[PDB]
Amino acid sequence: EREAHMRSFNISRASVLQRLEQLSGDRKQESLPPHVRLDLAVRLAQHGLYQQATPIVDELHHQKALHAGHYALLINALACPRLGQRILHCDAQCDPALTYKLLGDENGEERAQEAYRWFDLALTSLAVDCGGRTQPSQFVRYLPQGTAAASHITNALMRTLLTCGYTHVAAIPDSVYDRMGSMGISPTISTYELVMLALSLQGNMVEAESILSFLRSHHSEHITVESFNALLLGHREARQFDCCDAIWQELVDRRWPRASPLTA
Amino acid sequence: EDGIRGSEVTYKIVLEGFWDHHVMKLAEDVCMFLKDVGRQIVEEKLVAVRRLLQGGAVDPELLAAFNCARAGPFGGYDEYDKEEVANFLRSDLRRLEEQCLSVINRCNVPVPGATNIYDPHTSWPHVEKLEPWVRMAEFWTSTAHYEFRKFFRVIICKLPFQSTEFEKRMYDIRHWLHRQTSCEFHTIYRRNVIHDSAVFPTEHDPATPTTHEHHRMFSFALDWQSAPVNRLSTDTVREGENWDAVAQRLGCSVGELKDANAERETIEAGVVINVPVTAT
Amino acid sequence: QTLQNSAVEAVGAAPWSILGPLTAIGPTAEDTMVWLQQHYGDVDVMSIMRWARFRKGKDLMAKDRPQYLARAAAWIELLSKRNREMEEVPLTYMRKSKPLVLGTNSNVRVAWQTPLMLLAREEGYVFHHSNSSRFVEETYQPLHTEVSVKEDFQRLYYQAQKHHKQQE
Amino acid sequence: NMNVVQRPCIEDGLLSLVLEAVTKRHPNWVKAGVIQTTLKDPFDALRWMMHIFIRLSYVPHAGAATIARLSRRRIGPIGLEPHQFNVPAELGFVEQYDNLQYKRYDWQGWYQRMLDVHNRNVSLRCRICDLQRLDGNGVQFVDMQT
Amino acid sequence: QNKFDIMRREDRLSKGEQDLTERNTIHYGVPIQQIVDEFVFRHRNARGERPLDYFKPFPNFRALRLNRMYRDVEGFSLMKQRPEFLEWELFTRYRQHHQQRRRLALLHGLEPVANETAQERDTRRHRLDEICERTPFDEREMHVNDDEMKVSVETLRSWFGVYMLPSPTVVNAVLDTREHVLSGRYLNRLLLLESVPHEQPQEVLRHFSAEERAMYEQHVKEQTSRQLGEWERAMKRRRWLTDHQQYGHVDRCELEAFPRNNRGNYVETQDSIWEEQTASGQEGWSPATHADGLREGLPVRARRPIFSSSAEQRIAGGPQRAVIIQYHHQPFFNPEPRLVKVAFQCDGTIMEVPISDVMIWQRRYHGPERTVGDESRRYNPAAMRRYVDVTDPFNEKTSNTEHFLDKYEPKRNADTVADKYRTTKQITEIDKWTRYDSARADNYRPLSISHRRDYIRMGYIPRYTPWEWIAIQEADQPLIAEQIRQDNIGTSYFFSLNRYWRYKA
Amino acid sequence: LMDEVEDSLRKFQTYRSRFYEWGRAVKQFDFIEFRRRNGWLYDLHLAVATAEIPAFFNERPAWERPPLEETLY
Amino acid sequence: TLHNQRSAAPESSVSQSHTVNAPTVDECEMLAERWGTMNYWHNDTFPRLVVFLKKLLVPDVSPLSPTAESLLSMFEKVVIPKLTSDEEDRRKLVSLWSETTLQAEAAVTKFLFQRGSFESMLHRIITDALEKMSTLALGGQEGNLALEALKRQTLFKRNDFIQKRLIDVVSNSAYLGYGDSVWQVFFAAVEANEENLLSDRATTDAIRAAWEGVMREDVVRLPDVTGVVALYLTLVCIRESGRLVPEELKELSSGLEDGVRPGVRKLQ
Amino acid sequence: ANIPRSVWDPAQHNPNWSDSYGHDITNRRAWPARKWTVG
Repeated sequence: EREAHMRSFNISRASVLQRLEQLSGDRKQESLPPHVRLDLAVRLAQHGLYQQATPIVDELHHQKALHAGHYALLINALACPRLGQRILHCDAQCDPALTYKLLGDENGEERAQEAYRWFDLALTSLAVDCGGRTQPSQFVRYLPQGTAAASHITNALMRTLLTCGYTHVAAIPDSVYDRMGSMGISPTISTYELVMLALSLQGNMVEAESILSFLRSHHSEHITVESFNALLLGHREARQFDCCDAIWQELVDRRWPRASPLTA
Repeated sequence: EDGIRGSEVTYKIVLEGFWDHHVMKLAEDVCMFLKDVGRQIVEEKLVAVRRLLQGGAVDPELLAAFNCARAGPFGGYDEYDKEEVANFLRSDLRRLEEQCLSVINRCNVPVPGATNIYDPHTSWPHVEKLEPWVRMAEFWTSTAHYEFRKFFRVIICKLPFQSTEFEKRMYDIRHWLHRQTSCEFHTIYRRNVIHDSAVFPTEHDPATPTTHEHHRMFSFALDWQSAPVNRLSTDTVREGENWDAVAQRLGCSVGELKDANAERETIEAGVVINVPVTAT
Repeated sequence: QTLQNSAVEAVGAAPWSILGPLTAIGPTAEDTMVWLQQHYGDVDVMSIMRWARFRKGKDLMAKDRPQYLARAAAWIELLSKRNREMEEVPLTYMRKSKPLVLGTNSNVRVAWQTPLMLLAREEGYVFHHSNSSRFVEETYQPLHTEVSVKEDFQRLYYQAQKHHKQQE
Repeated sequence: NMNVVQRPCIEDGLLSLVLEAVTKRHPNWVKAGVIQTTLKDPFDALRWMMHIFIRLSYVPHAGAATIARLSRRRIGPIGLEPHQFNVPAELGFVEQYDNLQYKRYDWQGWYQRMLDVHNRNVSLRCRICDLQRLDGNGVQFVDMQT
Repeated sequence: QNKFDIMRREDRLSKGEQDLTERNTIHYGVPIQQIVDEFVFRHRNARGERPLDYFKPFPNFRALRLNRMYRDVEGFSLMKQRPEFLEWELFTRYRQHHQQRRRLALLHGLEPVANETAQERDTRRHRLDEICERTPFDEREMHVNDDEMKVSVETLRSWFGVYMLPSPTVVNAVLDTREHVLSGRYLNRLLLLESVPHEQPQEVLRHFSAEERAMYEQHVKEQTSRQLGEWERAMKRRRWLTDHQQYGHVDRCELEAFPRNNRGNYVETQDSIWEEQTASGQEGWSPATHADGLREGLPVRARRPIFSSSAEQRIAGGPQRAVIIQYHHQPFFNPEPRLVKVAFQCDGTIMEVPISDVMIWQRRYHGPERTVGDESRRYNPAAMRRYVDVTDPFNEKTSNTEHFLDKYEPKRNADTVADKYRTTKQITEIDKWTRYDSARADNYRPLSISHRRDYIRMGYIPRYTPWEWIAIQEADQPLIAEQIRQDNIGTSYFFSLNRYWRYKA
Repeated sequence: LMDEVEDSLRKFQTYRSRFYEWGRAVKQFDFIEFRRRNGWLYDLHLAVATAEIPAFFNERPAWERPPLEETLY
Repeated sequence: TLHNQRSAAPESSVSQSHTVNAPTVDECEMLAERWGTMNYWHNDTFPRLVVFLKKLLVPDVSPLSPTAESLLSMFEKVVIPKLTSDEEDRRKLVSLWSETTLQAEAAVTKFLFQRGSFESMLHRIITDALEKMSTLALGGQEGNLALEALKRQTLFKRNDFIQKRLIDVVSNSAYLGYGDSVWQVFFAAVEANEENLLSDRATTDAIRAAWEGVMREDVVRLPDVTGVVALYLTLVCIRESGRLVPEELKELSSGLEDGVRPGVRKLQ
Repeated sequence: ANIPRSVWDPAQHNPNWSDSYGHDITNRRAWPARKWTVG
């Protein structure tokens, strides 16, 4: 089975690189529409060919074809989902906690640095695209930090940085979050889910439980199963098995949200 | 109820031995075991109860269960809100918290300096005495009277929730039970039972009533079907039957007939239809 | 509609509804396909659309077109995670805190205030919360001034804009 | 007299204002028929408070069953349709296993079967108090004549 | 094996916390029961460490324990770590005073709160101080212990002065033979009336060279320059106004001077301990048990019953403050369900409330008496020399009061020279350590039998099966699939009893 | 995880049908003979001061010397 | 050799549900949406219902001075001739003053329990009157002075109404028995008026059976309810206690329950 | 867990728990009868 999964991933990666080369050979002078280039860069970053996709996103940004959704799409694909799947099935022994640890070695710091590049580009493009509008009222001191696009982009950044080794997993519960606070971006549920996951991976459960307590106290209807999953993972890392049992028991008692196969 | 009387699952362990002091000491050992096990389990239940009280989300399944009845107490159709459902949950979890706290306090009461495990108010669980089984036999020797004896002690654990973990740890006692002592387990637990009015309906008493002949000797095997009696869920359409004609012949409403047989838009003679269960 | 509802409920009837992550659909079928593949690409949108065609054998797209559209859109949103990560309600920002310089009550502690109203962790500010947790700004013989544990950025923006409008 | 306090007196207009506010806060109550803003009868205010109390303290059978399932882990099916009524009952049984002499050899099997068939009894008991609750159709499941 | 794990380990060690690799095994250390039993076994009952009440007939569980310095002595200013002539009696009196303050706070709702800010804490303390100074001091509750003799306020005040135990007039003068409960404010007034990384030694320099000498001097000059620059940064402030964030050299804003990094008042100290524990959750209202100890005058939080003629059974109400009038502890006087006669503060109504609807203020978690606080014991330097009358372990024949017939009694010297020494016996001679004691089983349930004491023990057969043995026996055998008992489907009305013949019903 | 779950299930689980025959002399003697034949393949064995500790010895016969454990009881 | 595992003190046995702590800023902010028992709303030390009512107060509303009140009273008929003499103009002034009067009166009472909505409606009314009178182009600004005076008058009427007939009625938690007296008086009133509520012609069999089902529990634990509903219960039970209490306590009594039950053995 | 935390955790130790020898020594203690002058 491990061989079968490795063969699948290698075949897909080779096909995508062949598409990249064929498209480049065709585009020696002709420029393709922005959407095909966006899709190809997304697929490259998905298969882990982030360094192959930097030129495509750079030229798309210079041509100003990317938008709020596209920047977050690219930053999310930058987390290498297909490569993460291959690592999970092959080298992480199907351990979701170890998958994050094993993904960080594969150009973790360089990939995170380029992710910060994309974050700056996305914020600049959001500011331009939101200042270009006239119907919405002034909010001149609250653009774009007060809009859904900024929060979505920040959540994508945190999701990607989760996979970039320990140096950035320790940052997610840190300057990144304080940087967002100073930037005045309203967090969504996924923000706290990723902060809890980062603290769980770091192995510090006191603050993760404090975050979940804050959610229980204030935002109790938006809590998703990912908070419970992050707590389970973090207690598994810290070897607080009685605590992990307690979370599983409370989750089974509270049928909502629905327990996932990841939780099991 | 509250305090001692209130519970949901009652476990009784009848410990049998050949000597009263044997069974008494075994009862003390099993109590010191179950006290701590139940303390930890009620503790980890109390944590979850407190977490749920602090804040949670309402299950849409639960909200539908509340807004399932056709006509509510107030007039006809009723419409509950997730806030009301959460209030019901809060009330239940508060009473559960009170029961768990009573259990924990009673578990913590007993101390070696002053302990009394035979009082339900002092310790948890408590041991109650049961009359020894004595069988005297008189036989030739000039006659002799010798009696077999077997002493019993019942350990009662009343929990305000079903814990299969506690059931497992309770069942696992027979493996380290004392020498030449046996045990049997009695479980009284609350279980939900449905009375499906469709499979078991209420009907007018037939035109020709049963007489005593139908309840004769060996009639239980020859005269009567086992309950329930099958009621045809499938019907065949007769000739030229209107949509409302079929519903009237089945005693069901046209809307419910449509809901049951949404597959077919129109009815043709000789086709198969699904009679709604509530059809009279 | 959903994003407007979330932005409005953020204040209670906002800047949240200025820029949704969904981009405009181009005026071509190729543009439809590109938009669907780039905003709901985790699933096979064509497969969901084909599956949502029939309901108990009745061809919805052929007879009840609005019903088919609603069913297909709901299925696409359900099966597409990206829609889930795009359709969050804007929550509030949580403050870190440190224990009081002088220990009066362990449940009450000094909060961290965003410059709107110097990294957090260097001093020792960290997440800490419970049902009885209390956040304060402490001065002095202690002197306390209770503060909110929460920073609803969207409500602060909406109220600042209301003040701007009244100044206008 | 220093301990003694004067009983306040309030006006039906203030009561009507507060009732309007309550209906605003809980619109579904008026829709479902629990409350009406009208306050004509002298006992009407107390009648509406009693309806509020009944709504807040009366649990439907299906609800109660689902809640019992959630945190108390009460097993058994839950019926949703109006033709299904949930009856919470007690099932008492016995499980005896041997460890002294009939544990690990040939007689183990038939002795265990004998013990199980001897303890085959299961006692199913239900309270008529619990059976006396509103059906899904709105009529009491078990009335006095039932 | 993982760089992620190595980085986590180093970061956690730098932060100063337990490493997650150290947890790769489970190490339940020797429990306190084990340690205490080992101590008493090695010390042969630790008669020196146990107090007098243990050697008195029929001791309580508090007497059966070993002496410990509990959380009650902490506030006493004059305690000198050793015995002296009246300080222990004065400390006992202060302890009783603070218990009276606790009782008053519980009666009048001045008990601490988990979310108390400093202002709320001080307001609550001020109102409690007013109530405590207004109320008289109860002497009945003052429970002496055997080791010490009852001492009157008259003589204690005469010896220590009047400030130590004041009159209400003295307290009003600071802010008549009467005593009132001490006050934190009063004692506050009384107290106010008192007025370079990587620096190596010379031995390594001896092996070092001279080019490294120049390099090391360069390192240390940079090090000291940085530290001195930071130090003089501490003195340059400019008040750090936010407009320019100015640091130095030309309390306005942002509170500059922010660099990077009463233990004498008895009532205040004990009160602060009370808030500490209440905030930590150890102390607070919890449901009351029959064993916690219920008596007259105990402030309690019962749930007021509501009476309705249409109610098929009792109606519970909100938990209101109330005081216990009586509680028949005898089963024949309280048939099930048990009742408690309690008086509510609002409307002063007296009612018999079910015991389950009653909540007490627990001083700790474990009970069995969690209402009453801890009481520290006296220490004796010569704990080996200690005398108790065997025939009269208690002091009955001694009467504190004076009788009108005492002037006709004979003189006390004749019987003093004989009876005191006859009836007296040193604590060493009242109990003997026997082989039964050596072989006594452990009243608790051990984790696993320990052989530390196997040399002088004999015939020791455990009275409880160790947890290790139980775990082994439980692991050795399997489970039965049906024991789970899940019934989420329903009952088959047509087939379950018409199943196949081989497995038929 | 499924491999480990099945390991745990085969360790701690049996059905009623299995249980009613769970303990036959034939199966148990097969277990014994199999252990003798191959203990080296599956047995784990194939701390010291705990089992090695001097113990008191009653030199004189039981009747002559009331045993200490008997005197305790 | 303490251990290598983490340590946690035993989980507190103090019932957090029954224990009530000091109010927190966010709890007060969400108080309009929170639920709680009558004990929660009438806590002896933290009267959350009083907090909820005070949250409805408009801050910084000074009472009307005699000068302003006299100006308002005289502006209805004295100022209008002074600043104009046209029949139509003075008719319009009188009509708009009567309007503003009735709109202020309706605003004081109509938008109670919703302070933001009250403020918005009042500001809209005042602004509309402002530009309409500006279009009228009255001579002096005494009209603006009168409009500001009426603004203060309306604000103070609302604040005084809510502080007198809402907050002063409930501030005495001790008199209200910390909420439980409310429930007891309700039950007493229902028992007295069963002929009016639960009779065959009073309520339908559904409501009746629901009532017996509620009261038949082993222990009839009372429900925790929203703040507005708690206020409604408190007020209506205050109204009903008079009909039940004897004549000698229908006005003055040392507690709301005093006289409700005859056999209660008090202490003295 | 399998072994309850109350056994090994120092934080959860019962303060009121007593040793295993003192209570039994006290029970074995024999107190001479209160010798009065007449009875």
